[PDB]
Amino acid sequence: ALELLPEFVRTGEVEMEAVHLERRDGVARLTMCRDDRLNAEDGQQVDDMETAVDLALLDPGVRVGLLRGGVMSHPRYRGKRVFSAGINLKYLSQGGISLVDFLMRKELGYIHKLVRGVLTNDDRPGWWHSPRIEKPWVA
Amino acid sequence: DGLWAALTEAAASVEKLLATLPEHGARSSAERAEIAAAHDAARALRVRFLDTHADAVYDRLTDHRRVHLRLAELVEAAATAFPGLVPTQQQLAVERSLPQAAKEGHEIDQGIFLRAVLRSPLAGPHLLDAMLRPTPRALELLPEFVRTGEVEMEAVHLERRDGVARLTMCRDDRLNAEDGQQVDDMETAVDLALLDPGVRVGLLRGGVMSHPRYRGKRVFSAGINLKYLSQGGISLVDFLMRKELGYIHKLVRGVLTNDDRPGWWHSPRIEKPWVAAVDGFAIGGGAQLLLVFDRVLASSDAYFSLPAAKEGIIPGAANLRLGRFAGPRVSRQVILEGRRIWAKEPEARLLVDEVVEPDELDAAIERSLTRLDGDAVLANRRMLNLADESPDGFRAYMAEFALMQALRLYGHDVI
Ligand SMILES: CC(C)(COP(=O)(O)OP(=O)(O)OC[C@H]1O[C@@H](n2cnc3c(N)ncnc32)[C@H](O)[C@@H]1OP(=O)(O)O)[C@@H](O)C(=O)NCCC(=O)NCCNC(=O)Cc1cc(O)cc(O)c1
Ligand SMILES: CC(C)(COP(=O)(O)OP(=O)(O)OC[C@H]1O[C@@H](n2cnc3c(N)ncnc32)[C@H](O)[C@@H]1OP(=O)(O)O)[C@@H](O)C(=O)NCCC(=O)NCCNC(=O)Cc1cc(O)cc(O)c1
Repeated sequence: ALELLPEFVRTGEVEMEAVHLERRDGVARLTMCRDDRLNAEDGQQVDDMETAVDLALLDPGVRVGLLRGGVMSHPRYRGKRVFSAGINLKYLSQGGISLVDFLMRKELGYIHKLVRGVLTNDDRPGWWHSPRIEKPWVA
Repeated sequence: DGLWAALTEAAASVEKLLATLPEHGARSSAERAEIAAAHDAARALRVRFLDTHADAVYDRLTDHRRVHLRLAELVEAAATAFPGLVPTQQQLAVERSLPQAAKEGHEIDQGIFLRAVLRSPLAGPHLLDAMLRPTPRALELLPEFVRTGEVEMEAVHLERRDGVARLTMCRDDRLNAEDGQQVDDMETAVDLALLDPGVRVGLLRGGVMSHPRYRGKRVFSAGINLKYLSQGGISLVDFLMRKELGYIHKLVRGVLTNDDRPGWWHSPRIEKPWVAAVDGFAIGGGAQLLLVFDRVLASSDAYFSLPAAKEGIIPGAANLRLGRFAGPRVSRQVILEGRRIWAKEPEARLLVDEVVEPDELDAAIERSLTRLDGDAVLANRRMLNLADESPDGFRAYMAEFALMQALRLYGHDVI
């Protein structure tokens, strides 16, 4: 996230496997876009996701976050958006859902950030009262 | 009086510019304005003549309310016995060939006729009684059905089982999109269902759909086929009227049979309770029918609407019934503003009886049919309808419909 921050601030657009971030009118719009699989979660999405949140929080140009689902390609839902079909039942049997790298990283990672924000380094005026940068989010 | 010929020269002029002028689509503007003015003076006359001579005209076509004639028959008979009053077979033919966008609107005359007919306290109850009598194609396949227990027809799939005449709307292409051929398989499914002594309760549901957007899932109905509507495939008589005076009315009062079988004195009509199950959705005529069944079931993922509001036509007999189901307030939010009630929102209980998850709808449905068996239900049903909707009520409404609808057919925006 700190890697793609500067690029994001100047660009206003970051494209990532599962999530598609984009700043607009002060909104860090995230877009769950698994145009195959109904946004079925998996420990790689949990990565694009936690990065989408961070960037969204650290971009001074963002005031409000938005989480929605992109249009789906699959036949049962072609041309229609879908929010999420939970966890990928497949990788679950196959041994692809990490207890740590996914199940835990998920609840201690991005989901927690949506509540309390990104704990930043003592750098920028205000840290004494707000060591964490939080912002309102809309789903 | 001399109203007749008056009317006649009127259809005369119209017949004239019916050739002189060029195809519809290349006229101008006193070209159009002239045919248009003509028609008006003609239709205007068609009305005045009937307001004072309908019963006569009707009496001559039916040997004084002595011969029951169905809609098609009656309008045809009318055509050859009173040229100018209503289109002839062929005349319509020319019409149906063109697309609903370029027709001269000859149906409107049938609309003016059928109206005056139902407006009479003599002819109307008779044209009605006549549309309640078993449909030939139905008396044709009756014996075969009774021995078989299965009739396969283009749009509908009938089947008797455990005393249930299960009908199954199966347009495995087009979401059961209604069309004047379905309205045929439908009215036959009902008749057979009613006349089969082995049937006690009817069931109307939607078969599984083949189309990609819905492959492997059932769908109740997507209303009327918007396509054939523009193309000129929706008959004012053979479909829009036949529909509300044909099967939909039978689901309420039953099949008017012949004096044959003991009991006719107290029950000249055989009626039975019917149960409708909704899968996916009930849009249009699909929804309209739910206002006539004894029990409506729907999966929680469903919704209903008639959302022809800003451009479409009149949603059948909904304007007549939706009132008694959900008040004048909702009634208008639905039909006037085009709103739709979702199966699960509280207000869905004004239309549906039970709402369950699709993976238990089957049992909800079965356990449903067994509850309307007794002859106690036949009586209570029958009285309840006598109260909800009465003979005069339906007649008066269907009268104005006959015309109103006609005009709504050949109206720029609907086209
Ligand atoms: C959503 C559905 C009902 C859709 O039904 P349909 O309209 O019948 O579509 P389908 O044909 O079944 O699926 C469309 C399409 O998406 C794919 N799809 C749908 N759901 C999934 C999931 N969950 N994973 C992967 N792919 C999926 C499906 O495989 C199809 O592609 P194909 O298999 O090639 O045909 C169905 O897909 C389904 O039942 N999915 C099961 C949903 C499910 O149970 N998810 C389980 C959720 N359980 C958790 O999230 C657990 C969890 C998650 C966490 O994030 C954290 C945590 O602590 C715990
Ligand atoms: C139901 C829908 C919302 C479904 O959306 P989707 O999931 O987006 O499916 P679609 O891809 O649009 O359609 C699936 C499939 O069914 C076909 N379909 C769907 N609806 C129809 C209708 N109404 N007719 C014909 N074919 C239809 C559709 O053309 C598709 O096949 P393709 O065209 O080849 O793709 C859509 O099909 C739709 O909007 N239909 C419009 C429904 C409608 O407005 N019906 C109008 C109802 N108006 C009346 O019933 C008026 C009426 C009827 C009467 O019976 C009596 C009377 O007095 C008055």
